[PDB]
Amino acid sequence: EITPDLWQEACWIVISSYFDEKGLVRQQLDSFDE
Amino acid sequence: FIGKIPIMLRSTYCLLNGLTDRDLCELNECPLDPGGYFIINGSEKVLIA
Amino acid sequence: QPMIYICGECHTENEIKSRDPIRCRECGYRIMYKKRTKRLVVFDAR
Amino acid sequence: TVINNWLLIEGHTIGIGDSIADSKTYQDIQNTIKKAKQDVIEVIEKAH
Amino acid sequence: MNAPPAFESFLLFEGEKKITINKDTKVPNACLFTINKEDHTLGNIIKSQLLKDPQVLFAGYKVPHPLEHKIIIRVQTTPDYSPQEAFTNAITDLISELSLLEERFRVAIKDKQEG
Amino acid sequence: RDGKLAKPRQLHNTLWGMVCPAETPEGHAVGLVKNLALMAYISVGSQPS
Amino acid sequence: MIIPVRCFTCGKIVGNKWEAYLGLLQAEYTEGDALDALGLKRYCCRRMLLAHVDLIEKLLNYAPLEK
Amino acid sequence: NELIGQTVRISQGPYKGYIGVVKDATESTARVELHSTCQTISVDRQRLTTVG
Amino acid sequence: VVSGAKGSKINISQVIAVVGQQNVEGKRIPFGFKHRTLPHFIKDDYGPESRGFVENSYLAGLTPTEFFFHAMGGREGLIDTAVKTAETGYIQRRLI
Amino acid sequence: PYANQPTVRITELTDENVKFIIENTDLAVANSIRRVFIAEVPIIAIDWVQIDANSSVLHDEFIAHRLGLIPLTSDDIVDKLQYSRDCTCEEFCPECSVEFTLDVRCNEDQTRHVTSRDLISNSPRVIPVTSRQDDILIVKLRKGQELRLRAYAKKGFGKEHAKWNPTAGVAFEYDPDNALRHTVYPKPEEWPKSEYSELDEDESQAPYDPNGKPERFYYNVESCGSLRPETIVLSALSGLKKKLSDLQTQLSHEIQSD
Amino acid sequence: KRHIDQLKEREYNNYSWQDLVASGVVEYIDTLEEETVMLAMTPDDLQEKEVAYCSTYTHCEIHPSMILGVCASIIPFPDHNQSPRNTYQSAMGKQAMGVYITNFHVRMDTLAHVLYYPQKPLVTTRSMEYLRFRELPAGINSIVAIASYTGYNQEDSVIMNRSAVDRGFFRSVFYRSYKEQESKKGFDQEEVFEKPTRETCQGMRHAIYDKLDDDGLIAPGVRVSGDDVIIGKTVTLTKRDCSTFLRTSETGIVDQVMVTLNQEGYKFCKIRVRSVRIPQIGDKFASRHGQKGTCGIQYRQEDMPFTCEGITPDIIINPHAIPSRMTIGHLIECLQGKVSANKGEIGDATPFNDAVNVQKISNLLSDYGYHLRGNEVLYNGFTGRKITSQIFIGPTYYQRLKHMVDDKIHSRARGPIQILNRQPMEG
Amino acid sequence: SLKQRLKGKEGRVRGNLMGKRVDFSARTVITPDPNLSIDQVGVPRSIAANMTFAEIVTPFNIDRLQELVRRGNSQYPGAKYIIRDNGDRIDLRFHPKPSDLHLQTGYKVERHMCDGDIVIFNRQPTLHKMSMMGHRVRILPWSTFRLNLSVTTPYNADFDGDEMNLHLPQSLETRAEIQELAMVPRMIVTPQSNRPVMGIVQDTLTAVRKFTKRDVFLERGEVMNLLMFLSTWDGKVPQP
RNA sequence: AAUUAGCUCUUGUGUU
Ligand SMILES: [Mg+2]
Ligand SMILES: [Zn+2]
Ligand SMILES: [Zn+2]
Ligand SMILES: [Zn+2]
Repeated sequence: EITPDLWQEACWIVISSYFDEKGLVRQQLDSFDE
Repeated sequence: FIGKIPIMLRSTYCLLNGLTDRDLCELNECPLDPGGYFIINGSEKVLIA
Repeated sequence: QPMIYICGECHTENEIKSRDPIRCRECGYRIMYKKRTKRLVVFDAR
Repeated sequence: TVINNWLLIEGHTIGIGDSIADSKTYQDIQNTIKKAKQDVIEVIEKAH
Repeated sequence: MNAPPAFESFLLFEGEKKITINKDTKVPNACLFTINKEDHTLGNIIKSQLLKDPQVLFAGYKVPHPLEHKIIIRVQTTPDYSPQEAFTNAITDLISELSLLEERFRVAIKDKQEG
Repeated sequence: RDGKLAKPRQLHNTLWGMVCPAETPEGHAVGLVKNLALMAYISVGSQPS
Repeated sequence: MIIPVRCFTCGKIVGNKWEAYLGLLQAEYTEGDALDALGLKRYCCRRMLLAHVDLIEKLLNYAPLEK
Repeated sequence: NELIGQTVRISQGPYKGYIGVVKDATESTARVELHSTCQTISVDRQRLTTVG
Repeated sequence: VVSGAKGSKINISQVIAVVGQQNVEGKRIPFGFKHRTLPHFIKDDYGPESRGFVENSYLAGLTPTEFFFHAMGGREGLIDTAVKTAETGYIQRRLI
Repeated sequence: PYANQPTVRITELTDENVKFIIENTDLAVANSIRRVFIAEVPIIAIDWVQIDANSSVLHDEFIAHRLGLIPLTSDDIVDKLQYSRDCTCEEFCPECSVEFTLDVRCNEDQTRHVTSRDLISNSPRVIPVTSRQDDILIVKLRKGQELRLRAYAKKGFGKEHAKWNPTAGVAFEYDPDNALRHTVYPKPEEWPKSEYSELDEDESQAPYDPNGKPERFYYNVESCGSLRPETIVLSALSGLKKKLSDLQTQLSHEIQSD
Repeated sequence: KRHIDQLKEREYNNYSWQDLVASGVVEYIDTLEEETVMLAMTPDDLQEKEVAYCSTYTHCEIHPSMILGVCASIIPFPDHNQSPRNTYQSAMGKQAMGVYITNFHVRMDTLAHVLYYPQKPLVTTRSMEYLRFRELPAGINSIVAIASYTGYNQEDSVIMNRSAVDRGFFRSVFYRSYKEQESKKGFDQEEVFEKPTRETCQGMRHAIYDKLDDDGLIAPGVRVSGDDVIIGKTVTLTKRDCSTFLRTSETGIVDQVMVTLNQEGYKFCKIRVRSVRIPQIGDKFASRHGQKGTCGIQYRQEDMPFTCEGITPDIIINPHAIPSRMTIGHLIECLQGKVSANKGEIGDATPFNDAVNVQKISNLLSDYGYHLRGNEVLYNGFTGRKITSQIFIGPTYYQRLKHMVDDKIHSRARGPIQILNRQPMEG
Repeated sequence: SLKQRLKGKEGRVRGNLMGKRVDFSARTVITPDPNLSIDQVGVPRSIAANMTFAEIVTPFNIDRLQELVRRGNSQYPGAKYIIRDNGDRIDLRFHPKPSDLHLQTGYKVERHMCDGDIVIFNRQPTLHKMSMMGHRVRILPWSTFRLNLSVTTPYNADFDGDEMNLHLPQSLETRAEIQELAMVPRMIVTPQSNRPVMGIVQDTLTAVRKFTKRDVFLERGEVMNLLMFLSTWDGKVPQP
């Protein structure tokens, strides 16, 4: 179902998930590993 | 044998790869250290993109 | 005469004479830390 | 020296309260901005 | 590096007079008291008490520099009343004030502690 | 550096969500040294076959 | 790093309330209620405990330099 | 001079109880670097007491 | 402001009323993309907010588009300082 | 030209604070009493630290600074001790200092909490505030870490260092209803009533009094635990009186020679 | 709601960001493809049914405040400031004193600064949750009052509370590491760590060598100052003194000494010396909104103005710093600090929220017995009299920049000379 | 090459002849001080004790110079070198024999900088003539340069990390030149635009605007408190 | 009384 106006929680949950999956130095580590 | 290549810290070929925070603390390595830099002559070097 | 050094790994105090290789008796470590001075130290609580 | 020593009695500051209108000037500002937007839209459509 | 020691705020060194009097030459019956190693704590009360006296034409105090621990009090009184006796009368009045207040506080503390 | 050109130093419109619009040195290299945004990522590359 | 002994602004002892603050927090108390139950009225003291990070706990994880 | 390089303790005055190291001294006074403060002071030898 | 110690009338206007139009190189915000300043707008939009007009005040806060436009406007001041200092120092040296 | 007659009324008295009201005195006297409350009240605090072995995660100066801020119960020893600058002795004697010792070693795997009860005083009448809620935490030690030190505590007041500040908070206030217009509210309807306001809920501030002077000062002195608040007030009054008396003696000496 | 639920119970199940990508909900758009797409700033506001503007959106932003960088995302209410102020704050955030790493006790780094009591900001952005700022903060929440007290803070300067500083406020410690190794300089030239003796050295100054022990090295805990030898190194020609010296005007305490062998097996020692720094006047302090300043004077607690209770400002800043610099975000952060402290919860200053504004914060503050605009009635510290103008005051997060005055004071009177042109040296 | 050694900037002509590094110079951070006159600069004790000034011995001032030489280089108001008229210099940091401490008429003493000394105060972006004015030294406890606020405008100073430079003239002729030419009060009006370069800035201006309003009234006590701060007051209280 | 060249980063001037 849609998320009407209860959207700040989801908006920051997705960002927290992103930053848990990928850190802050992802580009350098990925480039060196490749 | 060809030569030695420095390794970016916290990479796939770094000794500190996938270790838990307990192991890092046991190795006197901060778990909050982001890695992503080389150690040349004991100095931390970073590459600007 | 001897200088007391502390190993970084096994923490065991070991004595090394001057002009000797820097190595721990066990665990073969290379890094040694010097012990605290024996002279008095006074700090004002300010 | 004299003015600085009198300022110890008078005092001087700046805060949030000095950046607030009377809620009636806000209406005037909003109406002016709306009129400007309508005028610009009219000019744009007349150009079109 | 250049930090002054804390005790310099209140300790007198060798050759330092606690209080110095200089007779002002601009107007008659005017004098300057130079108190060393003090601050507004004494200056404010001394000035207030001097102002309470109806025989004082002028009573003021100032700290020349907040980093220099000294205050200057200027007192000018009517003729037949030297500023020195005005200053010492103010000090006596302050002493009486504080002693009376202290004993009244003692009595009231006793009263509170005994219902 | 020390170049009279000013167009590369400016903040282009296309630097939205890619580069921080506020973090830059204030010395002689203003606008020439930049920082990645929070969610920005850099492609590592792949075979086109 | 460690909880200061005294509040910076007024000087009230606040160094003996960190453990009590943690206990109240783990006892399902809101931060404000825990702070006012610890007798912290002025907000100068409240910010001392509310906005404090205890880095000594992370420091104690590292092995001692000498044993 | 005997006093140079000696760990001294100030015995009198406002600086009573502070230990330090004498750097330069004369027949009247001495210069002491303090262990507790990042400054060097000048103190009379009458207020000084060598410790160890 | 009336004492002249600091600030001006436009400062009060921007703090309370409205920040106003942002300008780069003396003109409105250019079409950095193809016929639009930002992807959030449609192609060939010459409206006020689309080309870099800030309708909010510093008290009310800036929306993301006008925030980025304000950053664009403010960059030019630092750039102009960094180039003008070195440009005018040489002129002054030649004069002296 | 003579001193006025103040009156005192204590409205609350506990083991931590004293609230009272002073009447028939000038503002200068009230403010100076406040400043003497904060700054010039003698009290006992640690001022000399010697560390024998510190293997903690905090360096020596950090430990000394934390120790200096620990309050010590000094209620009657304050007037009995002498300032270390005035005591004619070599090395701190018990007449001008109090000795503390600390020796903590963490052997068990559990963390050790070096707190104030680990300070061992040699004088029963001067101890940290643990006479009768945990302690002021000093250090946390891991296994194999030790801390051995000895300290001397001396006498001083807050003007030298804030560790000798006895008061935790002085809530000075006069004229709760703005009758004297000492402060001007641009919109008086936007301000909360004062705690000591004898004003009805209708109006915000009292009518102007053209001929009036500050009176009826309200104090709420809250102590940090070393001196009892009533003792704080009494000692401050005595100290201010003594300073004035010394000034009077110096003035008399200066005048009798001039 | 299905994806949001599954992502909420993550780290229990195995749903993650990569699974969100595989479901075809988010997509990586590069700057070249951004040219041909249509972004909606926020879902609810820019995708409902109103006056038809576009109605053909293809993508939506996750959160607008993700356009900022690492340093710029720690600014509270950055959309209320002037852009150059945000740039200055982004620059000065990299100079703020604080715990740069947890294991700073093992790293023999050069020029390490670390503060005693860092504090989590009372008002924070959500973005800095992922920057680990709540776990390694740099700065302290201080009761800042914006007023002109005496005139010692008139032009971008601040007045500090001396009594607060005595209680460890902004006190810090600065480390410095010296490295030195013995090397085979030649067949006849060979350095060695050994205490020089007054009977075997030709080239030698009055430098005292009894401070260091017989191993040729200083001992930890030994107080050192300028022109003191730490490592006694003498090289044979009888010998030439090549011993290292402490930098002029340092005056620290030897923190630790480490001895080992380099890659080629020679002895090599690194020595770390610490020094306690007190916030004296001349030290540089900066806010989170580009309001940098230097301490002008320090007043004790009795001298500073006070509220109805015994609350006194820790730092007083001049009003004139505000109007010309458009740091309204600084004022808003100060106002919300009072609400956060009284209510007892860390406030939120996300750059683009629309759920937080000045009116709601003022209404919240009015419930705790304070003025809704944050003003308070201050009493003069010296005379005890009320100030006719109510003073804005509240808790604000300040940082201590690394630029201390003692590292910049310098003077010369006929010192060393250059070799090519006989002129005074540089530095 | 030899051409590169003197070609342009950092060369001999521009980097070593038209501009050199000079002795008797100091550089520190500046902080405000409203309790100093516009022609005064507050310097720390360490800088004053580090850089010295040479004074000729005369019968008028032989006792003071002898006392300063006796004080040595440890105590601040002392000396550092004593230069004999035959060109020989004796260092006072090595505590020499008391025979050398004896000084006669023709000698020179390098005494520490004291109160009243004339210095040149400079901010590096020297744009106009008023960026190198002259000031009188006053010793102050902490380690920053303190100067009056009204003189922050000609220097374009900001008190937010700015560092300024102090040069100490080493001769009587130079001191007289600076005193009669480049002192601060002598440079209030600029020739560039025949108008003052020094005004009332910051909160003093705001407070003087609020203070001269029609509705500002003062009681006797505050009037006396304010009159205590007038240097040129004649001691007469005006009729209210 | 113990050297230099190069590079990098950073500080102040970014006001109306
Ligand atoms: Mg500046
Ligand atoms: Zn070992
Ligand atoms: Zn508090
Ligand atoms: Zn004794």
